[PDB]
Amino acid sequence: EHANMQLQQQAVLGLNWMQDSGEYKALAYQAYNAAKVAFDHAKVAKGKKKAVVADLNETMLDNSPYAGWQVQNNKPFDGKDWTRWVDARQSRAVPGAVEFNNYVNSHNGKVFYVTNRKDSTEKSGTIDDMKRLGFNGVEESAFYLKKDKSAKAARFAEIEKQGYEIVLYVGDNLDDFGNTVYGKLNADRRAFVDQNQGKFGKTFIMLPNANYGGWEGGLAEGYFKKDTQGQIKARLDAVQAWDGKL
Amino acid sequence: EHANMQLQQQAVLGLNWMQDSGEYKALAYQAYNAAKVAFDHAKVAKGKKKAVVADLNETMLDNSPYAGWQVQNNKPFDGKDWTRWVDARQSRAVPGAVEFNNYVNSHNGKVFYVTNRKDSTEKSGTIDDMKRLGFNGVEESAFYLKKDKSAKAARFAEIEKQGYEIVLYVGDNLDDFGNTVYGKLNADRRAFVDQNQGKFGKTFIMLPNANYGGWEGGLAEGYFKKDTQGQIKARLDAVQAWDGKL
Ligand SMILES: Nc1ncnc2c1ncn2[C@@H]1O[C@H](CO)[C@@H](O)[C@H]1OP(=O)(O)O
Ligand SMILES: Nc1ncnc2c1ncn2[C@@H]1O[C@H](CO)[C@@H](O)[C@H]1OP(=O)(O)O
Ligand SMILES: [Mg+2]
Ligand SMILES: [Mg+2]
Repeated sequence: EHANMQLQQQAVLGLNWMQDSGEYKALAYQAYNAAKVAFDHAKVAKGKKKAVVADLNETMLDNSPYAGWQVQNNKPFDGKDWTRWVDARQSRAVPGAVEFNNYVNSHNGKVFYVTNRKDSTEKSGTIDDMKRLGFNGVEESAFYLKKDKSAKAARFAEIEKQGYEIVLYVGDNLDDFGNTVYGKLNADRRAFVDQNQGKFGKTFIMLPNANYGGWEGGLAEGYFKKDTQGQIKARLDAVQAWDGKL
Repeated sequence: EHANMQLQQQAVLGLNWMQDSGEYKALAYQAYNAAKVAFDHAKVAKGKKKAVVADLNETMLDNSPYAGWQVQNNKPFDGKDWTRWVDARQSRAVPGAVEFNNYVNSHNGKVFYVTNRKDSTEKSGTIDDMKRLGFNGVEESAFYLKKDKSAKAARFAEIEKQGYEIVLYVGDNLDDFGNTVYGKLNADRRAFVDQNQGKFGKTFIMLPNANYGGWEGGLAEGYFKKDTQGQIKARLDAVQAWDGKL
Protein backbone atom coordinates (compact mmCIF):
# COMPACT_ATOMS: atom_id res chain seq x y z
CA GLU A 1 0.00 0.00 0.00
CA HIS A 2 3.00 2.27 0.56
CA ALA A 3 4.30 1.64 -2.96
CA ASN A 4 0.84 2.22 -4.43
CA MET A 5 0.53 5.65 -2.82
CA GLN A 6 4.03 6.66 -3.95
CA LEU A 7 3.41 5.50 -7.52
CA GLN A 8 0.19 7.50 -7.85
CA GLN A 9 1.49 10.56 -6.00
CA GLN A 10 4.07 10.88 -8.78
CA ALA A 11 1.20 11.73 -11.15
CA VAL A 12 -0.24 14.65 -9.18
CA LEU A 13 1.57 17.68 -10.63
CA GLY A 14 1.00 16.60 -14.24
CA LEU A 15 -2.64 15.91 -13.39
CA ASN A 16 -3.03 19.44 -11.95
CA TRP A 17 -1.56 20.74 -15.20
CA MET A 18 -3.90 18.75 -17.43
CA GLN A 19 -7.00 19.44 -15.31
CA ASP A 20 -6.60 23.05 -14.15
CA SER A 21 -4.19 24.94 -16.42
CA GLY A 22 -5.21 27.31 -19.18
CA GLU A 23 -1.93 26.22 -20.77
CA TYR A 24 -3.31 22.74 -21.38
CA LYS A 25 -6.47 24.21 -22.98
CA ALA A 26 -4.28 26.41 -25.21
CA LEU A 27 -2.35 23.36 -26.40
CA ALA A 28 -5.63 21.58 -27.22
CA TYR A 29 -6.91 24.58 -29.20
CA GLN A 30 -3.54 24.87 -30.92
CA ALA A 31 -3.71 21.23 -32.07
CA TYR A 32 -7.26 21.51 -33.38
CA ASN A 33 -6.62 24.87 -35.05
CA ALA A 34 -3.71 23.23 -36.86
CA ALA A 35 -5.86 20.17 -37.66
CA LYS A 36 -8.50 22.31 -39.40
CA VAL A 37 -5.81 23.97 -41.52
CA ALA A 38 -4.43 20.57 -42.55
CA PHE A 39 -7.90 19.18 -43.31
CA ASP A 40 -8.82 22.19 -45.46
CA HIS A 41 -5.54 21.92 -47.41
CA ALA A 42 -5.82 18.17 -47.98
CA LYS A 43 -6.47 16.74 -51.41
CA VAL A 44 -7.03 13.02 -52.02
CA ALA A 45 -6.62 10.69 -55.02
CA LYS A 46 -9.47 10.58 -57.54
CA GLY A 47 -12.37 8.43 -56.35
CA LYS A 48 -11.28 8.54 -52.69
CA LYS A 49 -13.27 9.97 -49.80
CA LYS A 50 -11.43 12.17 -47.25
CA ALA A 51 -11.01 10.55 -43.85
CA VAL A 52 -9.60 11.87 -40.59
CA VAL A 53 -8.50 9.30 -38.02
CA ALA A 54 -8.76 10.33 -34.39
CA ASP A 55 -7.97 8.62 -31.13
CA LEU A 56 -10.45 9.14 -28.27
CA ASN A 57 -8.83 8.91 -24.83
CA GLU A 58 -6.91 12.13 -24.07
CA THR A 59 -7.31 13.16 -27.70
CA MET A 60 -11.04 13.85 -28.07
CA LEU A 61 -12.30 12.57 -24.68
CA ASP A 62 -11.05 13.82 -21.32
CA ASN A 63 -10.83 11.02 -18.74
CA SER A 64 -8.93 13.04 -16.13
CA PRO A 65 -11.46 12.32 -13.37
CA TYR A 66 -10.43 8.67 -13.59
CA ALA A 67 -6.80 9.69 -13.00
CA GLY A 68 -8.03 11.80 -10.08
CA TRP A 69 -9.69 8.70 -8.65
CA GLN A 70 -6.40 6.79 -8.94
CA VAL A 71 -4.60 9.55 -7.08
CA GLN A 72 -7.21 9.64 -4.30
CA ASN A 73 -7.48 5.88 -3.89
CA ASN A 74 -3.82 5.01 -4.47
CA LYS A 75 -4.88 2.84 -7.41
CA PRO A 76 -2.50 1.95 -10.26
CA PHE A 77 -4.22 1.48 -13.62
CA ASP A 78 -6.50 -1.55 -13.82
CA GLY A 79 -8.56 -2.39 -16.88
CA LYS A 80 -11.38 -3.61 -14.64
CA ASP A 81 -11.60 -0.20 -12.96
CA TRP A 82 -11.27 1.53 -16.33
CA THR A 83 -14.33 -0.32 -17.68
CA ARG A 84 -16.38 0.89 -14.70
CA TRP A 85 -15.21 4.45 -15.38
CA VAL A 86 -16.35 4.15 -19.00
CA ASP A 87 -19.70 2.69 -17.92
CA ALA A 88 -20.01 5.63 -15.51
CA ARG A 89 -20.59 7.95 -18.50
CA GLN A 90 -18.78 11.00 -17.12
CA SER A 91 -16.27 11.50 -19.93
CA ARG A 92 -15.68 15.13 -20.90
CA ALA A 93 -14.51 16.58 -24.24
CA VAL A 94 -10.98 17.78 -24.99
CA PRO A 95 -11.24 21.51 -25.82
CA GLY A 96 -11.73 22.17 -29.55
CA ALA A 97 -12.36 18.48 -30.34
CA VAL A 98 -16.14 18.62 -30.87
CA GLU A 99 -15.95 21.66 -33.14
CA PHE A 100 -13.18 20.12 -35.25
CA ASN A 101 -14.99 16.77 -35.43
CA ASN A 102 -18.24 18.41 -36.53
CA TYR A 103 -16.46 20.67 -39.02
CA VAL A 104 -14.80 17.71 -40.75
CA ASN A 105 -18.07 15.78 -40.91
CA SER A 106 -19.91 18.75 -42.44
CA HIS A 107 -17.18 19.58 -44.94
CA ASN A 108 -16.87 16.56 -47.19
CA GLY A 109 -14.92 14.52 -44.65
CA LYS A 110 -15.49 11.72 -42.13
CA VAL A 111 -13.79 11.27 -38.76
CA PHE A 112 -13.22 7.67 -37.74
CA TYR A 113 -12.61 6.90 -34.09
CA VAL A 114 -9.72 4.47 -33.85
CA THR A 115 -9.57 3.89 -30.14
CA ASN A 116 -8.45 1.29 -27.62
CA ARG A 117 -11.62 1.54 -25.60
CA LYS A 118 -13.05 -1.98 -25.83
CA ASP A 119 -15.60 -2.78 -28.53
CA SER A 120 -17.33 -5.48 -26.48
CA THR A 121 -17.67 -3.81 -23.07
CA GLU A 122 -16.95 -0.11 -23.50
CA LYS A 123 -18.76 0.82 -26.72
CA SER A 124 -22.18 1.71 -25.29
CA GLY A 125 -20.82 4.17 -22.74
CA THR A 126 -18.50 5.74 -25.31
CA ILE A 127 -21.27 6.41 -27.81
CA ASP A 128 -23.58 7.71 -25.09
CA ASP A 129 -20.97 10.19 -23.79
CA MET A 130 -20.04 11.43 -27.26
CA LYS A 131 -23.69 12.11 -28.15
CA ARG A 132 -24.14 14.04 -24.90
CA LEU A 133 -20.90 15.93 -25.52
CA GLY A 134 -22.16 17.18 -28.90
CA PHE A 135 -20.13 15.09 -31.34
CA ASN A 136 -21.85 14.63 -34.71
CA GLY A 137 -21.35 11.42 -36.67
CA VAL A 138 -21.22 8.92 -33.80
CA GLU A 139 -23.10 6.07 -35.46
CA GLU A 140 -21.56 2.65 -34.71
CA SER A 141 -19.86 2.40 -38.10
CA ALA A 142 -17.66 5.44 -37.37
CA PHE A 143 -15.97 3.50 -34.57
CA TYR A 144 -13.04 1.14 -34.75
CA LEU A 145 -12.81 0.09 -31.10
CA LYS A 146 -10.34 -2.47 -29.78
CA LYS A 147 -11.08 -6.11 -30.45
CA ASP A 148 -8.05 -8.41 -30.65
CA LYS A 149 -5.10 -6.02 -31.08
CA SER A 150 -4.01 -2.80 -29.37
CA ALA A 151 -1.83 -1.84 -32.35
CA LYS A 152 -3.86 0.37 -34.67
CA ALA A 153 -2.36 0.00 -38.15
CA ALA A 154 -4.70 -2.84 -39.15
CA ARG A 155 -7.71 -0.65 -38.36
CA PHE A 156 -6.26 2.23 -40.40
CA ALA A 157 -6.01 -0.24 -43.28
CA GLU A 158 -9.65 -1.38 -42.82
CA ILE A 159 -10.64 2.26 -43.23
CA GLU A 160 -8.61 2.64 -46.44
CA LYS A 161 -10.18 -0.57 -47.82
CA GLN A 162 -13.58 1.13 -47.49
CA GLY A 163 -12.55 3.69 -50.12
CA TYR A 164 -11.18 6.40 -47.85
CA GLU A 165 -7.88 8.22 -48.00
CA ILE A 166 -6.71 9.21 -44.51
CA VAL A 167 -5.64 12.85 -44.73
CA LEU A 168 -4.47 13.29 -41.13
CA TYR A 169 -4.24 11.52 -37.79
CA VAL A 170 -4.99 13.01 -34.38
CA GLY A 171 -3.68 11.42 -31.17
CA ASP A 172 -1.89 11.84 -27.85
CA ASN A 173 0.18 8.66 -28.28
CA LEU A 174 2.76 8.05 -31.03
CA ASP A 175 1.10 4.63 -31.57
CA ASP A 176 -1.88 6.64 -32.82
CA PHE A 177 0.12 7.31 -36.02
CA GLY A 178 1.09 3.73 -36.90
CA ASN A 179 2.77 0.60 -35.56
CA THR A 180 6.43 1.38 -36.17
CA VAL A 181 7.21 1.98 -32.47
CA TYR A 182 4.44 0.00 -30.79
CA GLY A 183 5.84 -1.75 -27.72
CA LYS A 184 9.19 -0.03 -28.19
CA LEU A 185 11.28 1.88 -25.66
CA ASN A 186 11.49 5.67 -25.65
CA ALA A 187 14.81 5.90 -27.50
CA ASP A 188 13.20 4.33 -30.59
CA ARG A 189 10.02 6.40 -30.14
CA ARG A 190 11.98 9.68 -30.06
CA ALA A 191 13.84 8.50 -33.18
CA PHE A 192 10.50 7.95 -34.94
CA VAL A 193 9.51 11.50 -34.05
CA ASP A 194 12.82 12.87 -35.36
CA GLN A 195 12.38 10.93 -38.61
CA ASN A 196 8.94 12.53 -39.01
CA GLN A 197 9.70 16.02 -37.70
CA GLY A 198 7.91 17.81 -40.55
CA LYS A 199 4.61 15.92 -40.21
CA PHE A 200 3.78 17.18 -36.72
CA GLY A 201 1.14 19.89 -36.79
CA LYS A 202 0.40 18.91 -40.40
CA THR A 203 -0.56 15.26 -40.99
CA PHE A 204 0.21 14.03 -37.44
CA ILE A 205 -1.67 16.16 -34.91
CA MET A 206 -0.58 15.84 -31.25
CA LEU A 207 -2.47 16.41 -28.00
CA PRO A 208 -0.56 16.55 -24.68
CA ASN A 209 -0.88 13.75 -22.10
CA ALA A 210 1.57 13.82 -19.19
CA ASN A 211 -0.54 11.31 -17.24
CA TYR A 212 -0.07 7.97 -19.08
CA GLY A 213 0.79 6.36 -22.42
CA GLY A 214 3.18 4.33 -24.54
CA TRP A 215 5.95 6.60 -23.21
CA GLU A 216 5.37 5.13 -19.74
CA GLY A 217 6.00 1.55 -20.85
CA GLY A 218 8.80 3.07 -22.90
CA LEU A 219 10.67 3.97 -19.70
CA ALA A 220 12.09 0.45 -19.30
CA GLU A 221 12.10 -3.06 -20.76
CA GLY A 222 9.09 -5.01 -19.50
CA TYR A 223 7.87 -2.02 -17.49
CA PHE A 224 4.23 -3.10 -17.28
CA LYS A 225 5.29 -6.61 -16.26
CA LYS A 226 7.10 -5.04 -13.30
CA ASP A 227 5.48 -4.81 -9.86
CA THR A 228 4.60 -1.45 -8.32
CA GLN A 229 8.00 -1.16 -6.64
CA GLY A 230 9.80 -1.89 -9.91
CA GLN A 231 7.79 0.76 -11.74
CA ILE A 232 8.66 3.43 -9.17
CA LYS A 233 12.34 2.56 -9.60
CA ALA A 234 11.95 2.60 -13.39
CA ARG A 235 10.53 6.13 -13.25
CA LEU A 236 13.17 7.40 -10.84
CA ASP A 237 16.00 5.73 -12.80
CA ALA A 238 14.79 7.42 -16.00
CA VAL A 239 15.20 10.86 -14.42
CA GLN A 240 18.04 13.01 -15.78
CA ALA A 241 19.43 15.28 -13.07
CA TRP A 242 21.92 18.14 -12.79
CA ASP A 243 24.72 17.06 -10.45
CA GLY A 244 24.43 20.37 -8.59
CA LYS A 245 27.95 21.53 -9.48
CA LEU A 246 29.45 23.96 -12.01
CA GLU B 1 12.01 16.90 5.02
CA HIS B 2 9.03 14.55 4.65
CA ALA B 3 6.92 17.28 3.06
CA ASN B 4 9.77 18.26 0.73
CA MET B 5 10.12 14.72 -0.63
CA GLN B 6 6.35 14.40 -1.14
CA LEU B 7 6.12 17.76 -2.92
CA GLN B 8 8.89 16.90 -5.39
CA GLN B 9 7.81 13.30 -5.89
CA GLN B 10 4.56 14.69 -7.29
CA ALA B 11 6.57 16.03 -10.25
CA VAL B 12 8.16 12.74 -11.31
CA LEU B 13 5.70 11.36 -13.89
CA GLY B 14 5.39 14.68 -15.73
CA LEU B 15 9.18 14.99 -15.66
CA ASN B 16 9.55 11.52 -17.23
CA TRP B 17 7.13 12.66 -19.92
CA MET B 18 8.99 15.88 -20.67
CA GLN B 19 12.45 14.27 -20.55
CA ASP B 20 11.98 10.83 -22.15
CA SER B 21 8.86 10.78 -24.33
CA GLY B 22 8.83 11.09 -28.10
CA GLU B 23 5.39 12.60 -27.54
CA TYR B 24 6.92 15.67 -25.93
CA LYS B 25 9.36 16.07 -28.86
CA ALA B 26 6.42 15.78 -31.29
CA LEU B 27 4.59 18.57 -29.48
CA ALA B 28 7.71 20.78 -29.69
CA TYR B 29 8.07 20.13 -33.43
CA GLN B 30 4.35 20.73 -33.89
CA ALA B 31 4.61 24.16 -32.20
CA TYR B 32 7.62 25.25 -34.23
CA ASN B 33 6.19 23.92 -37.49
CA ALA B 34 3.10 26.02 -36.80
CA ALA B 35 5.28 29.01 -35.81
CA LYS B 36 7.10 28.96 -39.17
CA VAL B 37 3.78 28.93 -41.02
CA ALA B 38 2.55 31.92 -39.01
CA PHE B 39 5.83 33.82 -39.49
CA ASP B 40 5.80 33.24 -43.26
CA HIS B 41 2.17 34.42 -43.50
CA ALA B 42 2.69 37.53 -41.38
CA LYS B 43 2.55 40.99 -42.89
CA VAL B 44 3.34 44.14 -40.89
CA ALA B 45 2.39 47.83 -41.20
CA LYS B 46 4.46 49.96 -43.59
CA GLY B 47 7.79 51.00 -42.08
CA LYS B 48 7.72 48.28 -39.40
CA LYS B 49 10.24 45.48 -38.96
CA LYS B 50 8.93 41.95 -38.27
CA ALA B 51 9.61 40.73 -34.75
CA VAL B 52 8.99 37.38 -33.08
CA VAL B 53 8.91 37.34 -29.29
CA ALA B 54 10.02 34.13 -27.62
CA ASP B 55 10.33 33.02 -24.03
CA LEU B 56 13.41 30.96 -23.13
CA ASN B 57 12.81 28.57 -20.21
CA GLU B 58 10.82 25.52 -21.41
CA THR B 59 10.12 27.34 -24.67
CA MET B 60 13.51 27.50 -26.39
CA LEU B 61 15.77 26.22 -23.57
CA ASP B 62 15.33 22.88 -21.83
CA ASN B 63 16.13 23.09 -18.10
CA SER B 64 14.78 19.64 -17.22
CA PRO B 65 18.03 18.52 -15.55
CA TYR B 66 17.38 21.18 -12.90
CA ALA B 67 13.96 19.65 -12.24
CA GLY B 68 15.68 16.26 -12.05
CA TRP B 69 18.00 17.68 -9.40
CA GLN B 70 14.98 18.89 -7.40
CA VAL B 71 13.46 15.43 -7.56
CA GLN B 72 16.69 13.74 -6.44
CA ASN B 73 17.47 16.19 -3.66
CA ASN B 74 13.91 16.80 -2.46
CA LYS B 75 14.38 20.50 -3.24
CA PRO B 76 11.43 22.83 -3.91
CA PHE B 77 12.23 25.68 -6.31
CA ASP B 78 14.69 28.23 -4.97
CA GLY B 79 15.94 31.17 -7.01
CA LYS B 80 19.36 30.81 -5.42
CA ASP B 81 19.65 27.24 -6.69
CA TRP B 82 18.24 28.28 -10.06
CA THR B 83 21.01 30.87 -10.52
CA ARG B 84 23.64 28.19 -9.89
CA TRP B 85 21.94 25.97 -12.49
CA VAL B 86 22.10 28.81 -15.03
CA ASP B 87 25.75 29.47 -14.19
CA ALA B 88 26.38 25.74 -14.68
CA ARG B 89 25.87 26.20 -18.44
CA GLN B 90 24.18 22.86 -19.13
CA SER B 91 20.96 24.16 -20.70
CA ARG B 92 19.73 22.17 -23.69
CA ALA B 93 17.55 23.30 -26.62
CA VAL B 94 13.85 22.56 -27.01
CA PRO B 95 13.46 20.49 -30.20
CA GLY B 96 12.86 22.63 -33.30
CA ALA B 97 13.65 25.89 -31.47
CA VAL B 98 17.11 26.58 -32.93
CA GLU B 99 15.98 25.94 -36.50
CA PHE B 100 12.94 28.19 -36.12
CA ASN B 101 14.99 30.91 -34.42
CA ASN B 102 17.63 30.86 -37.17
CA TYR B 103 15.01 30.75 -39.92
CA VAL B 104 13.28 33.88 -38.60
CA ASN B 105 16.58 35.73 -38.26
CA SER B 106 17.61 34.86 -41.83
CA HIS B 107 14.22 35.68 -43.36
CA ASN B 108 13.66 39.37 -42.71
CA GLY B 109 12.70 38.87 -39.07
CA LYS B 110 14.23 39.20 -35.60
CA VAL B 111 13.56 37.01 -32.56
CA PHE B 112 13.69 38.84 -29.24
CA TYR B 113 14.16 36.81 -26.09
CA VAL B 114 11.73 38.06 -23.48
CA THR B 115 12.65 35.91 -20.53
CA ASN B 116 12.53 35.92 -16.75
CA ARG B 117 16.09 34.69 -16.41
CA LYS B 118 17.78 37.53 -14.52
CA ASP B 119 19.59 40.25 -16.48
CA SER B 120 22.09 40.96 -13.70
CA THR B 121 23.15 37.45 -12.65
CA GLU B 122 21.93 35.02 -15.29
CA LYS B 123 22.70 36.77 -18.59
CA SER B 124 26.26 35.52 -19.16
CA GLY B 125 25.37 31.85 -18.76
CA THR B 126 22.28 32.24 -20.95
CA ILE B 127 24.19 33.79 -23.84
CA ASP B 128 26.98 31.24 -23.53
CA ASP B 129 24.57 28.28 -23.66
CA MET B 130 22.61 29.67 -26.59
CA LYS B 131 25.78 30.20 -28.64
CA ARG B 132 26.87 26.63 -27.90
CA LEU B 133 23.40 25.34 -28.75
CA GLY B 134 23.56 26.92 -32.23
CA PHE B 135 21.20 29.87 -31.89
CA ASN B 136 21.99 32.71 -34.31
CA GLY B 137 21.34 36.31 -33.28
CA VAL B 138 22.26 36.11 -29.60
CA GLU B 139 23.92 39.49 -29.25
CA GLU B 140 23.03 41.27 -25.99
CA SER B 141 20.52 43.59 -27.64
CA ALA B 142 18.27 40.66 -28.64
CA PHE B 143 17.63 39.94 -24.97
CA TYR B 144 15.04 41.44 -22.68
CA LEU B 145 15.91 39.65 -19.44
CA LYS B 146 14.19 40.31 -16.12
CA LYS B 147 15.11 43.46 -14.26
CA ASP B 148 12.41 44.91 -12.00
CA LYS B 149 9.21 43.17 -13.15
CA SER B 150 8.27 39.56 -13.92
CA ALA B 151 5.27 40.69 -16.01
CA LYS B 152 6.36 40.92 -19.64
CA ALA B 153 4.02 43.42 -21.32
CA ALA B 154 6.31 46.40 -20.67
CA ARG B 155 9.16 44.61 -22.45
CA PHE B 156 6.91 43.80 -25.42
CA ALA B 157 6.17 47.52 -25.59
CA GLU B 158 9.90 48.42 -25.47
CA ILE B 159 10.34 46.21 -28.52
CA GLU B 160 7.49 47.92 -30.41
CA LYS B 161 8.98 51.34 -29.54
CA GLN B 162 12.13 50.27 -31.41
CA GLY B 163 10.16 50.13 -34.67
CA TYR B 164 9.15 46.47 -34.64
CA GLU B 165 5.75 44.91 -35.10
CA ILE B 166 5.47 41.67 -33.11
CA VAL B 167 3.98 39.09 -35.48
CA LEU B 168 3.78 36.17 -33.05
CA TYR B 169 4.65 35.11 -29.52
CA VAL B 170 6.12 31.78 -28.44
CA GLY B 171 5.90 30.57 -24.84
CA ASP B 172 5.04 27.78 -22.41
CA ASN B 173 3.29 30.13 -19.95
CA LEU B 174 0.15 32.18 -20.69
CA ASP B 175 1.97 35.18 -19.15
CA ASP B 176 4.26 34.93 -22.17
CA PHE B 177 1.42 36.43 -24.25
CA GLY B 178 0.65 39.49 -22.12
CA ASN B 179 -0.25 40.64 -18.62
CA THR B 180 -4.00 40.09 -18.58
CA VAL B 181 -3.82 37.03 -16.29
CA TYR B 182 -0.51 37.60 -14.54
CA GLY B 183 -0.83 36.59 -10.89
CA LYS B 184 -4.35 35.31 -11.49
CA LEU B 185 -5.88 31.96 -10.54
CA ASN B 186 -6.50 29.21 -13.08
CA ALA B 187 -10.20 29.96 -13.60
CA ASP B 188 -9.31 33.39 -15.03
CA ARG B 189 -6.38 31.95 -17.01
CA ARG B 190 -8.60 29.33 -18.68
CA ALA B 191 -11.08 32.11 -19.48
CA PHE B 192 -8.30 34.09 -21.18
CA VAL B 193 -7.50 31.04 -23.29
CA ASP B 194 -11.18 30.59 -24.23
CA GLN B 195 -11.41 34.26 -25.20
CA ASN B 196 -8.40 33.78 -27.49
CA GLN B 197 -9.16 30.29 -28.81
CA GLY B 198 -8.41 31.16 -32.44
CA LYS B 199 -4.96 32.65 -31.80
CA PHE B 200 -3.36 29.43 -30.53
CA GLY B 201 -1.15 27.83 -33.16
CA LYS B 202 -1.31 31.10 -35.11
CA THR B 203 -0.14 34.22 -33.26
CA PHE B 204 0.21 32.58 -29.81
CA ILE B 205 2.45 29.52 -30.08
CA MET B 206 2.42 27.12 -27.10
CA LEU B 207 5.05 24.67 -25.80
CA PRO B 208 4.10 22.07 -23.15
CA ASN B 209 5.40 22.34 -19.58
CA ALA B 210 3.83 20.02 -17.00
CA ASN B 211 6.65 20.71 -14.53
CA TYR B 212 6.08 24.32 -13.34
CA GLY B 213 4.53 27.68 -14.25
CA GLY B 214 1.90 30.33 -13.64
CA TRP B 215 -0.64 27.48 -13.56
CA GLU B 216 1.00 26.21 -10.37
CA GLY B 217 0.50 29.47 -8.49
CA GLY B 218 -2.90 29.48 -10.16
CA LEU B 219 -3.92 26.43 -8.13
CA ALA B 220 -4.79 28.52 -5.05
CA GLU B 221 -4.81 32.04 -3.61
CA GLY B 222 -1.37 32.91 -2.23
CA TYR B 223 0.00 29.51 -3.26
CA PHE B 224 3.66 30.55 -3.36
CA LYS B 225 3.31 32.24 0.03
CA LYS B 226 2.20 28.88 1.43
CA ASP B 227 4.65 26.53 3.16
CA THR B 228 5.53 23.16 1.64
CA GLN B 229 2.70 21.41 3.49
CA GLY B 230 0.18 23.99 2.27
CA GLN B 231 1.32 23.57 -1.32
CA ILE B 232 0.88 19.79 -1.19
CA LYS B 233 -2.66 20.30 0.10
CA ALA B 234 -3.31 22.93 -2.59
CA ARG B 235 -2.30 20.46 -5.30
CA LEU B 236 -4.32 17.60 -3.84
CA ASP B 237 -7.37 19.83 -3.26
CA ALA B 238 -7.26 20.96 -6.90
CA VAL B 239 -7.61 17.36 -8.09
CA GLN B 240 -10.93 16.44 -9.73
CA ALA B 241 -11.78 12.79 -9.09
CA TRP B 242 -14.40 10.28 -10.20
CA ASP B 243 -16.34 9.13 -7.13
CA GLY B 244 -15.93 5.50 -8.23
CA LYS B 245 -19.66 4.89 -8.69
CA LEU B 246 -22.04 4.73 -11.66
N1 LIG C 1 -3.63 5.62 -17.01
C1 LIG C 1 -3.88 4.80 -18.03
N2 LIG C 1 -3.03 3.76 -18.30
C2 LIG C 1 -3.30 2.91 -19.35
N3 LIG C 1 -4.41 3.11 -20.15
C3 LIG C 1 -5.25 4.14 -19.87
C4 LIG C 1 -5.00 5.00 -18.82
N4 LIG C 1 -5.98 5.93 -18.79
C5 LIG C 1 -6.84 5.67 -19.81
N5 LIG C 1 -6.38 4.58 -20.50
C6 LIG C 1 -7.04 3.90 -21.63
O1 LIG C 1 -7.31 2.57 -21.20
C7 LIG C 1 -7.15 1.65 -22.26
C8 LIG C 1 -6.10 0.60 -21.91
O2 LIG C 1 -4.80 1.14 -22.06
C9 LIG C 1 -6.78 2.47 -23.47
O3 LIG C 1 -8.00 2.69 -24.14
C10 LIG C 1 -6.24 3.77 -22.91
O4 LIG C 1 -6.59 4.85 -23.73
P1 LIG C 1 -6.15 4.88 -25.27
O5 LIG C 1 -7.21 4.18 -26.07
O6 LIG C 1 -6.18 6.33 -25.66
O7 LIG C 1 -4.80 4.25 -25.49
N1 LIG D 1 10.30 24.98 -11.28
C1 LIG D 1 10.35 26.29 -11.47
N2 LIG D 1 9.59 27.13 -10.71
C2 LIG D 1 9.65 28.49 -10.90
N3 LIG D 1 10.48 29.02 -11.88
C3 LIG D 1 11.24 28.19 -12.63
C4 LIG D 1 11.19 26.82 -12.45
N4 LIG D 1 12.04 26.24 -13.33
C5 LIG D 1 12.61 27.22 -14.07
N5 LIG D 1 12.11 28.42 -13.65
C6 LIG D 1 12.51 29.76 -14.13
O1 LIG D 1 13.03 30.45 -13.00
C7 LIG D 1 12.70 31.82 -13.03
C8 LIG D 1 11.90 32.22 -11.80
O2 LIG D 1 10.56 31.80 -11.92
C9 LIG D 1 11.92 32.03 -14.32
O3 LIG D 1 12.89 32.46 -15.24
C10 LIG D 1 11.42 30.65 -14.69
O4 LIG D 1 11.41 30.48 -16.08
P1 LIG D 1 10.57 31.47 -17.02
O5 LIG D 1 11.45 32.64 -17.37
O6 LIG D 1 10.34 30.70 -18.29
O7 LIG D 1 9.29 31.92 -16.37
MG1 LIG E 1 -5.24 8.15 -26.34
MG1 LIG F 1 9.06 29.76 -19.75
